[PDB]
Amino acid sequence: IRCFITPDITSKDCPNGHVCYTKTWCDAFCSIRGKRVDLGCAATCPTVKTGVDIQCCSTDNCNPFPTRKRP
Amino acid sequence: YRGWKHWVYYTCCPDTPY
Repeated sequence: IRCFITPDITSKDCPNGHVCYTKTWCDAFCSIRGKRVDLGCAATCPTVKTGVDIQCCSTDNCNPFPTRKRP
Repeated sequence: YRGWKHWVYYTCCPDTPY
């Protein structure tokens, strides 16, 4: 838990934070206001890929960054 | 209707909608 980004709202860090994976499955016109390339907060590389732009990683330099926003 | 509603998301504040 506490990877980097968040599911929909901020502050929290999703319920399942086993592996941090930058999954971007826009599928079709995405859903809500999207996210910062869904940095992660899910399971490990289970197959993913194919269309969905994801970069799975078990932390260790996945989130260590200055900030999310950037005026 | 002014500073009542606000869409957070991404990073800044808590719960977005209601």
